[PDB]
Amino acid sequence: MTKIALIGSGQIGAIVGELCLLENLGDLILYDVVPGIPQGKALDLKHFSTILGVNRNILGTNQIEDIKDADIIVITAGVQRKEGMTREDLIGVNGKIMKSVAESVKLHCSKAFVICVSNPLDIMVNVFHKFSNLPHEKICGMAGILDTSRYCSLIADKLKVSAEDVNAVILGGHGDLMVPLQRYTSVNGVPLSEFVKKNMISQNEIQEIIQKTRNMGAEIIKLAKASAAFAPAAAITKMIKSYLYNENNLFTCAVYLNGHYNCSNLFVGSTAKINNKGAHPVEFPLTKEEQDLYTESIASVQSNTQKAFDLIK
Amino acid sequence: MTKIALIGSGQIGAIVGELCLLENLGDLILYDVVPGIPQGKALDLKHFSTILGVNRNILGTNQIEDIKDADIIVITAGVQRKEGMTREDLIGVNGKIMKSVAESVKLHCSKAFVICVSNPLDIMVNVFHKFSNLPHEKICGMAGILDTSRYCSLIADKLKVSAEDVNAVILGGHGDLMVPLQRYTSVNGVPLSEFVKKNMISQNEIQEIIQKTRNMGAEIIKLAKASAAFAPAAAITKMIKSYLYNENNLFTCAVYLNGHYNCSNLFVGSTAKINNKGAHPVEFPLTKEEQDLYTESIASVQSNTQKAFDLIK
Amino acid sequence: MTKIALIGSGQIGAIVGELCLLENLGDLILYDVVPGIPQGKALDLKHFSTILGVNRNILGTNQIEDIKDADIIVITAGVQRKEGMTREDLIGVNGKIMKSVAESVKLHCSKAFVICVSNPLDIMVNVFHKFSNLPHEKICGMAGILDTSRYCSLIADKLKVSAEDVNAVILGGHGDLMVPLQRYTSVNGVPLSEFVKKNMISQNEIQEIIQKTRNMGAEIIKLAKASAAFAPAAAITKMIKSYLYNENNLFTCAVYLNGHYNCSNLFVGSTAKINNKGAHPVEFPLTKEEQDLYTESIASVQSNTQKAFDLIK
Amino acid sequence: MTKIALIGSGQIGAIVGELCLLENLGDLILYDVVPGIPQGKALDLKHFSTILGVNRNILGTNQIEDIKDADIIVITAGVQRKEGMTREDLIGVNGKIMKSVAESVKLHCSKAFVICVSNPLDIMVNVFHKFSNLPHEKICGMAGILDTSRYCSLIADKLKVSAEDVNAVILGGHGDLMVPLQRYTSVNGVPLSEFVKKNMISQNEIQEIIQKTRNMGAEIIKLAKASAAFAPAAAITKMIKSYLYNENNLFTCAVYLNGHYNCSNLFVGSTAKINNKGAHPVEFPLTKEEQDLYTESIASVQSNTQKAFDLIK
Repeated sequence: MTKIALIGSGQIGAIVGELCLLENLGDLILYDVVPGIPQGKALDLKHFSTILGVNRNILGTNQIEDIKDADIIVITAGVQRKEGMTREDLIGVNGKIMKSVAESVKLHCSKAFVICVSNPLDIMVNVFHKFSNLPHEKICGMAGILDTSRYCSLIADKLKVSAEDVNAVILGGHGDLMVPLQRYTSVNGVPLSEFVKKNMISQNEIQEIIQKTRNMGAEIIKLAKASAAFAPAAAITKMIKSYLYNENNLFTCAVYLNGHYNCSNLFVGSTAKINNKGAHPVEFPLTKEEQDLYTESIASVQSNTQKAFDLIK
Repeated sequence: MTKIALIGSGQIGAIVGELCLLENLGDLILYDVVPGIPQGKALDLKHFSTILGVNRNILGTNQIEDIKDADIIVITAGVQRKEGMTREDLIGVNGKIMKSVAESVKLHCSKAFVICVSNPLDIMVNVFHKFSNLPHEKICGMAGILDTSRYCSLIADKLKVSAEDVNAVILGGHGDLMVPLQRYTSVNGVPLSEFVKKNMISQNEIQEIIQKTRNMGAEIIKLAKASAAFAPAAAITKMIKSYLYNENNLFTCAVYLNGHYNCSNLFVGSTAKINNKGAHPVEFPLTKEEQDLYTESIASVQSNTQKAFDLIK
Repeated sequence: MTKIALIGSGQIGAIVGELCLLENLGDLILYDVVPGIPQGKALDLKHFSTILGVNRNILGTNQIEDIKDADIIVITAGVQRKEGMTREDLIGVNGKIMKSVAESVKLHCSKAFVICVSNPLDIMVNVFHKFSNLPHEKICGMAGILDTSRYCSLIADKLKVSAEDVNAVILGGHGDLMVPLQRYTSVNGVPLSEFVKKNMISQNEIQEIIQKTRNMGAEIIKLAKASAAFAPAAAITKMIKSYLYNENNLFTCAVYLNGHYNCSNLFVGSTAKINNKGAHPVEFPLTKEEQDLYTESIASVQSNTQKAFDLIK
Repeated sequence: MTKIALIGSGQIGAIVGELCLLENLGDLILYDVVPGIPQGKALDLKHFSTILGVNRNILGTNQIEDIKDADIIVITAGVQRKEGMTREDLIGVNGKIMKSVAESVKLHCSKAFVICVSNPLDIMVNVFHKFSNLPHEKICGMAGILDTSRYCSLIADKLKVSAEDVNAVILGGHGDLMVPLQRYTSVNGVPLSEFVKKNMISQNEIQEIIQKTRNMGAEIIKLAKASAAFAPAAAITKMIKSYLYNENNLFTCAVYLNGHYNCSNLFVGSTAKINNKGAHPVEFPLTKEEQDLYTESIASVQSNTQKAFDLIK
């Protein structure tokens, strides 16, 4: 009975649709502006479903009114960046697209939970909130689960441990101003600081890893000639799951801050829980230095958001 | 310990890599000729693995010698057809690529099981056997599972039943001369003929379905502007699973015929079992009319396979 | 002292090299990507040169840096079309190869005059310009002279006259949208219209001839099982000769239009003079109907050129 | 009015046709067994002719009766050798083809002058003579001009001189047993021995050059992946020109020996004159050691000719 609407049928959207089918999360509605594309991917997904013994319904469509009564909305519509570009270079063209999608969600399914993925991520979440007229808890963006996966992955490789239970908090905008928190990094519970004391990893090695984490999105673009699609989709699917199954998992994602971390009235990457009712920020006690870094990331997001609202007229 | 080598890091390869990681089938070796592309898709797949709690090793490489000691080899290297083209139009350019891959497999990992996917499928399997010097049971091509999934999917939709236990045999080349067998179609055990007698489906509706099955590959190209990727990858994975886990499953795939179905010395789509030791054809009793249709399909594959050998000089 | 560089040592390239030797136009540099092939053709051309008393230098090579200081560059690198394909089907694969050649010319001999021949012709000239960073007058493609030779050859046969002094103008893309101009067709000075008045040829016979001219490239592929090689080489050589000897001959060839024939910023088949300084378009007064046809051909070339730029990412 | 018939429309045939058109030697009849091929090349050659201002008639045909009243016949029909093969490996298949062509010439144009080019060359000239029923002076083969070109070309390179007036005699079969004669090698008149005395070239360098001349045919095959086409065609054209124009030039070619060089009743590579009346051998005074080498070459050609006649039943 659950309806999952993918607004954008590109790489990310299709794989999200594929992952949703694998766990039987819901019926799919594959929407795109370009005719034929969602219908074709829907056909390929049905044949996939038939081989793997999944039976959920899959509808490829160019009529955005088919998004009606979606329980979940994943928004990937928009352009992606190429080599040499920053995420922020998409601000002009994607803001306009995000506004249009916001206006459509507003009239067709105002009760949905909305996961935004168009870049630049934090900014585009703010745009969606402005024109959608949905409650702020019902809107979020994925990024932090992606950036955390890259940072944990690298930490795991340097410590010669499984990535499976390397956990971390990354605060701030999905960009060059991310703030990975060493204090809030653990390896199956054990703080990262223990592994520095045991000489298994050095402060310099960690700064190196933080740098690779920041650039990773660009590095994949450079190597693969396309932007990361599998990891983003997995992250998204994890956030859909936490909503549908009322799991109340504690992630980083772009969420409405409201007095938390000295910030108010802005969607930005932060610690949050996701459950039945949406995405709910949680404030943890930062050090002065940590908070100072975070606030600096928050300032860019503020600026670039305003820039976006301006460029939309 | 199992090594799975994906020769070709395009759409199909990457998704196959994805599905192998989801079931922990083995460590991945992502190979492509184009520099950077495998390394980037490996990075994205690592991050995907970290988020889903899979821990297998993933290596993106341009050095084909990294394929050494692969247990499994999936070949997608080659060009894909565009709108208006037939699969057979690729014969010239893909034959040459398949030969080169054959030669590399020959010197680097002669003990592997080899699933060919490059088009036109049956033809390219015959090229790979010629220049690879591997036993014929250790080589096959995936197609029948994809064509079957399409046909069964359509049968299921018309009968208002789950596709989950709709099974069927499609013989012949992956092309316009497929031979779907009504007699060998069942719905959780019940032959298709019972549903015609019960007036739940008509002989004309079935012929319509057979036509859509034949043209499906082209239809997806037309709609999606790219060829099918998810369903092919799922089919491939199913054949990998049947080899690794010695399952002895009965599929249709491009296999070496040797006195079966009045055919010898040719890889062509047929009923086969896959296990530990490779792909083994099985002959079932066809009617005169069925065999005639099958022989006709076999003839095209014969011709076009000769053409492919000729055009390689 | 003149250096002629043949980028591509297939049929066309070799014959061009053979014709250049016959007229002592210059030293040859025979380049190809495939090892051994240019070296072997260079050997054969040396022996040919020894028998016919020509003494120019011939170098066969796989090192593209040997192209340095070439005065002339002929580009035939790329794939040729088979039976049932259009020239436009090669867009994907040849665009990439053309870009790579462009980049090489850019760093190794930026002062050369460049004759492009890879199909689809007009499109590939535009690709070369884009990535080569040469002046537009220093770049052209051969086509018109070939299409004109066909059309004139057929006119001559129907009129029972020597083809030697039948001249004509064909405008537009090297493809189905060619625009042969009856008004600009003469037999040793006498307009074609005089032969219609004298009943030596009819308007219908002319439309038939225009059709055969359009399909000629395909008809040869069908009959000979390979694309035309001698006539393309002779056309090329004639454009080389007009550059080297500052002849200022008036041909049709793919040339940079810049306000001519209501068209700007595109290489397309048009009336042009070749001399010391390159290829220079010349506008002649067309009727409304003629111009309409020409603009229609220009539109395809526009579209397909965009398509080509798009498919290169 | 002169009719030149090319029996075989492959590489060599077509280039011969092209060179004959360039010097206006005659109307062409392009014959091949394979339908469509000669018709297509004939179209290409007509368009070539139109661009270069040549007006001779060009007929592509599959009806061998069109060879009637040819003044000249060039025979390239047959298979060529690939890498690793010797010329002598074609003995079986080409002998039979040659016989068939002999039988056709016999009934359709018994007054022609016949230049054989199919390999192995000398052997196949003996076959043509046996079944054609033409006078022996009317039949020859080209080889010695090709081998002489290669040898003179390498001599010229080593001496840093123009190849233009380096002349030489090579006697014997077109194969490993050629006998290049140093004594009959001159550089614009000056014997090669004067350049050894002046230390400009050494006896070892000359033996090296003689080896490369022998293997040259195979070396081009290896490098170009096809057998030499341009130089052969030029050599052929030269013999055609010496017959048509009654030049009485002194070449080496496969000619009927009749007491010359202790050899009788065999076509083998030797010094000959070509004029209006055909190919006429000429005996020069050899040393013992020269004649011994030449006799040894003549013995292989004997053996292999007998072998060819035997294999024809």
